[PDB]
Amino acid sequence: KTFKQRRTFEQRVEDVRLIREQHPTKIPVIIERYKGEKQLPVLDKTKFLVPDHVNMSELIKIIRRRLQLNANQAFFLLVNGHSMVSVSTPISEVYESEKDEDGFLYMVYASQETFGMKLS
Amino acid sequence: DSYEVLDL
Repeated sequence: KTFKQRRTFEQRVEDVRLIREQHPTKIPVIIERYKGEKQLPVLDKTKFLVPDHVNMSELIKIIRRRLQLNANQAFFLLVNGHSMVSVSTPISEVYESEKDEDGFLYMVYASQETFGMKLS
Repeated sequence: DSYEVLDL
């Protein structure tokens, strides 16, 4: 069961409304392991607040170490199901362009080899 | 249920 499945559409909209009042300079981001991804570990939490000045390069780095990944274990962040955002892009811009209808910004993480394997 | 702040 994903985050969207355990909580209705109305609950998530309200949830976004409230947390944005509390943190006007943070982006609410839902970060989950991609369903086909078995090699990379799971995170302990699903819901994150990222400071809105952060770029994608910095967010990947934060997720890397929070995942305790080794030198050469690559992972890709797919945003809003369909997008691979250039690393320099600020997340505030990614929020405004890629946020879900419910007001969350959704991401899944997977190795390139996992995304490759699934496309093939 | 709580959020986690991801700072650098």
